[PDB]
Amino acid sequence: EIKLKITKTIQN
Amino acid sequence: SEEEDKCKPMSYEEKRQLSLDINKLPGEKLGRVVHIIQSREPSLKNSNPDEIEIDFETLKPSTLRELERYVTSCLRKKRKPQA
Repeated sequence: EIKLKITKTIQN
Repeated sequence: SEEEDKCKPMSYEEKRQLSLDINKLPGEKLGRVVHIIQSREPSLKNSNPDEIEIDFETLKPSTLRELERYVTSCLRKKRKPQA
């Protein structure tokens, strides 16, 4: 049970 | 050559630390890994690129060794361009 929600590449 | 794509899975410690090592990559460098997993693991290419869903227990052994090998190449340096 390992999840990596990499939060990035969000438009600016 | 074949040691990367025909590799065996890493341990729970390593998989977890791999989640942590990608977390260390600045957004620029980070964008590669998000792409790597999505490219190697079709099942999660449905994940929004901004909030990608990685399941370290389902990633192929070669995916893990591409993720780890890539990040370690960055961590082992002065990785502060965007951080």
